[PDB]
Amino acid sequence: REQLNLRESATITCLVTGFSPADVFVQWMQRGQPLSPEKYVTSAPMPEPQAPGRYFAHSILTVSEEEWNTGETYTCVVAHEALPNRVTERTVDKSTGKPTLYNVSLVMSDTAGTC
Amino acid sequence: REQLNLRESATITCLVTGFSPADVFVQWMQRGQPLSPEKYVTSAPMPEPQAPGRYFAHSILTVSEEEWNTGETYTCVVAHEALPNRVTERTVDKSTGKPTLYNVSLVMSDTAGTCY
Amino acid sequence: LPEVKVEGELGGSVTIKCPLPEMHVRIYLCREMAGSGTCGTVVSTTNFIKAEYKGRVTLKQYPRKNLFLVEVTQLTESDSGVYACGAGMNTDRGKTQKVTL
Amino acid sequence: KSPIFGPEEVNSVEGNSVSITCYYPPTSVNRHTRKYWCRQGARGGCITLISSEGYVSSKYAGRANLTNFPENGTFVVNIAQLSQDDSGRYKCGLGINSRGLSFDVSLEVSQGKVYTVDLGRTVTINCPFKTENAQKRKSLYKQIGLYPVLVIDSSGYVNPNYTGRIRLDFSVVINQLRLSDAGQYLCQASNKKNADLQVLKPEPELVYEDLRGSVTFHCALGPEVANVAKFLCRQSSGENCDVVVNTLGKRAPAFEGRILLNPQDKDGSFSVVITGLRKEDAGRYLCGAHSDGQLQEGSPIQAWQLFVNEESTIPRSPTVVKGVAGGSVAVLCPYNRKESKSIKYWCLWEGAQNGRCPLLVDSEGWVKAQYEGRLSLLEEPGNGTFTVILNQLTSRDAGFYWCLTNGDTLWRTTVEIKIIEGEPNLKVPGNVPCHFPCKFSSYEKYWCKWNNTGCQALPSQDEGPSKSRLVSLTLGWYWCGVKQGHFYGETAAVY
Amino acid sequence: ERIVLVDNKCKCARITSRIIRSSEDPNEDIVERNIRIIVPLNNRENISDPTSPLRTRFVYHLSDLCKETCYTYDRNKCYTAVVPLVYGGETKMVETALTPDACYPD
Ligand SMILES: *[C@@H]1O[C@H](CO)[C@@H](O[C@@H]2O[C@H](CO)[C@@H](O)[C@H](O)[C@H]2NC(C)=O)[C@H](O)[C@H]1NC(C)=O
Ligand SMILES: *[C@@H]1O[C@H](CO)[C@@H](O)[C@H](O)[C@H]1NC(C)=O
Repeated sequence: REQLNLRESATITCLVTGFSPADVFVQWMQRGQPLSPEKYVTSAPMPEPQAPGRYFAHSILTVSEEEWNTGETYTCVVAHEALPNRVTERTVDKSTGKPTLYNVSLVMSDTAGTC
Repeated sequence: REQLNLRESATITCLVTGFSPADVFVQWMQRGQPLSPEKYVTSAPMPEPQAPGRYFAHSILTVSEEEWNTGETYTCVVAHEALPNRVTERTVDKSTGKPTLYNVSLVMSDTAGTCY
Repeated sequence: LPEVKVEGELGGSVTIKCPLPEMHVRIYLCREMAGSGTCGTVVSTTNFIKAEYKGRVTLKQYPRKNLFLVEVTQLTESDSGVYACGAGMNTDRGKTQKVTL
Repeated sequence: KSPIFGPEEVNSVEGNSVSITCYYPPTSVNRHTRKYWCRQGARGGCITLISSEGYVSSKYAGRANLTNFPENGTFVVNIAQLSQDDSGRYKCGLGINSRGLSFDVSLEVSQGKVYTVDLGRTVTINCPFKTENAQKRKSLYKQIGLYPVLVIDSSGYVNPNYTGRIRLDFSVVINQLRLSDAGQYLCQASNKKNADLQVLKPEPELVYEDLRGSVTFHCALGPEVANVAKFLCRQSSGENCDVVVNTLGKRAPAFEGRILLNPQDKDGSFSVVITGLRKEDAGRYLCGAHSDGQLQEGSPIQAWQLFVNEESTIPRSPTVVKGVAGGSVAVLCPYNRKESKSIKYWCLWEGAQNGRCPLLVDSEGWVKAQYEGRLSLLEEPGNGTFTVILNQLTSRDAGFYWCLTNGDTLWRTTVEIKIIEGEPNLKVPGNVPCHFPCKFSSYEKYWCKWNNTGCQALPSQDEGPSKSRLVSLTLGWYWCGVKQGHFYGETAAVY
Repeated sequence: ERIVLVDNKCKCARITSRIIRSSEDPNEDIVERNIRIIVPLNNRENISDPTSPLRTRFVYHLSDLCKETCYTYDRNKCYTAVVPLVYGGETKMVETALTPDACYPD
């Protein structure tokens, strides 16, 4: 929130924790198709503090605050030789990532209904 | 509810059981005045299978299905030479069931969890 | 869920087309009930026809390309509701062929 | 509820490692989700103490391990350096902690001449003797109220409590001990020396089985008691062994046909087989020979804690396939698709207790006396099941039939054949009549030349409904039956 | 004693019914209905489309469940999407696993 107040640029981080072997490959995809590698800069696997044989990487993507404020979905895709289909992805954007308000609308109907 | 969902019609049933002389006579009154015998059909008395001198009879009165949702009444009057003062009236409404109370309970917590 | 927009005069008649899944268990036309917000059947696969719409509508079945047609003989300018066709026992949520007049 | 099953209650002494195995339904999700061992904190949900994904807590650091056996379908958590603090309520499960899918384990750690034996078992106690006097006046002594209140008469007469099971010499031998018999007896010979006696109820051997499946109990009791009649309880809340099956002959009403009991081996180890397990089969099954049959104290017993998974991979099998006398049936018996058949044994039931099944047919083709001819097994529907048929509707055939296989997962699926006399759907006996109703004729009425090895179709009247079917062999046992194609309809017996 | 009327994992909607016997007589046993609903609150509108907008309005019609857009991932069902993974020049469409626990090949 402090970085978002400055209205300069926001940094979104993708943390990959727990893996083993030491190779992992993270890609970033702004709302749809791939971001070009100048933008983000993932680090290198470095042994996790307190879990003997697992590791962790970290990839940081820097975007314009408007771009983050409009509401774009940014996705982190990890390729590892240990995942199900070697790849997985987690997306986050403006309102999913630590939103200030939850706005729901349960509308249950036919509460009776011959079941 | 099954047939109500059909949204086509509603069937109400007077069911009269235990009358021994078996000359009983049902009749439907809706909106304080008797309904024409075209709507309601009354079966002939038949012996009570579970006893002896007691009989039974139906009378099913059919009605517009949304009338039943309208919120009417449809009384039924079994008149038969054995009831205390010769007539017995019964009434059914959409809310004739004993009151149902809800208990909605909205857990907006992020800890306290569910149970498989 | 499409809603045919038909207009006709006091004597003008309107025909309604709805799909026929060949199930034949129940295929029906339903006027929108504005007094409560749900849906009330007017014609179905068993003779029930509304008292206000007494003998003014009829249904036709065609297997050539599965037509269910509602033909209205008369029209008393009474604002026709959302004649939403549907299938199955459940009238309210069986809706498909949405028609408004 | 949760299909996870584990020890409802572990216990141990401090400083001793414990092993807690939790069973989960083997599926890809269950095999690859997170396995967690958490502690239900007094107010607050689980604090995850160890996980399959390499996590271990502040504690359980170097003390614990959590191994996942997907093939067995289990995961075992080992806790070493147990202490009085490590006692309470834990949960073992899958996925997220605040989520349900789990089992509750109540762990209790107890503070750390002794003779410990099971209830109803041989034990003997030693009492040092002074040799200066040849034989001082001694008897047996008991620890009840600070002074051995008469437990064995010095003349040798047995106490009413310890009646007919004690012998004295300094060695005293007693067998068939009940739970209350054991105690830290102080015996003298007056040279007083201490002793200890402990009785422990045998821990149940957890068995996790599936719904609509089969289970086997191996009552390997000691040979000694071997010859005494044996039984199989089902322990209720209050101590009352709803006896299910008995060697003597007692049978439980709601377990007919199904249960089969193997004869006792050389020693005293017989197996009890239960089939078509349902949700009401979950409970403690207690063995125990003690002639009467009712689980009464002072008897060697063996315990099992069956848990029936309600999320089973075994598909539905029609429990009854009743048919017209003189007609035929069709019994589709499911088997494990993974492992194909070896011998498709097909059986009967002698009783609800003995119930020795009589392999009517086998993959080789050997058939029994009365079903010689009138019975067959025909593999297809190949995809992991088959179809055993039985034409010529005799009444006596009413009962329960088991679809045995000698593969691995031995579900012994059971099917009830309720025969009812009525109109036969196909025509009579040849020489060649045959007839099946037009409503039943939507398929393809066929003929087969019956061979105990393999049914082979041969020409007959192959037309439309003709009086309806018929058989012609213009120029043995033969079959004239309807076929669905993939599956099969009823039969017809001609000569 | 609960009779599980429905258990819809597409919407986390479980309906069970029970005849609770408060008093020790007849005609005073309350027949119940235990609707339990779990709201995702962070799931997208299109469960199989990660980039779709967040879902805010949750509609549950107890007739369509007693007898299609889902709200929650089923844990037994393998949900996957397709993502472009450009590495080198070679862009390749790859099958990403939205739910990784349930998507291991057998
Ligand atoms: C989002 O929703 C639509 C339905 O509302 C579905 O899209 C199709 O489903 C397949 C399933 O693999 C997708 O792979 C296809 O790409 C979709 N068809 C199209 C348009 O390609 C699915 O739920 C989601 N599909 C999207 C939006 O990718
Ligand atoms: C919150 O939900 C309400 C009700 O559906 C809606 O009217 C409103 O626009 C929503 N607001 C936001 C910010 O999503």
